[PDB]
Amino acid sequence: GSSGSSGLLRNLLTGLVRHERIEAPWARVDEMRGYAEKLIDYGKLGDTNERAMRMADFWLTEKDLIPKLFQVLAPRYKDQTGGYTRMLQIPNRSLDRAKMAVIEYKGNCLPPLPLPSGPSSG
Repeated sequence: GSSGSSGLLRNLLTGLVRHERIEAPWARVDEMRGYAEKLIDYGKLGDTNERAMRMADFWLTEKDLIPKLFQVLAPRYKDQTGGYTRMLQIPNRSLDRAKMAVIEYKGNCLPPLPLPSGPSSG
């Protein structure tokens, strides 16, 4: 279907790390997930590789988020053995049916939420 974009994806990565959690559709989650995931992998290497630095600076503008990500998630995952981010499914609160999802980094300090009991949401 739809694939390819600019500017928007960059804002998603910056916002996701800032609040270590953001709300976006499947198309955005999958597309952003691939870019965000790769970014984390490079960060684990440290602020020594030009590729990782350029990627963080190119993808993330926040001059503070660039260094923090390498001194926050980079080290946090450095040990981890995979699975950095997590995708969650959520209902749509719009007139017309829509596909929304919630993404969060495996390592946040946010409160949980009550899962839907009914086998059908919409």
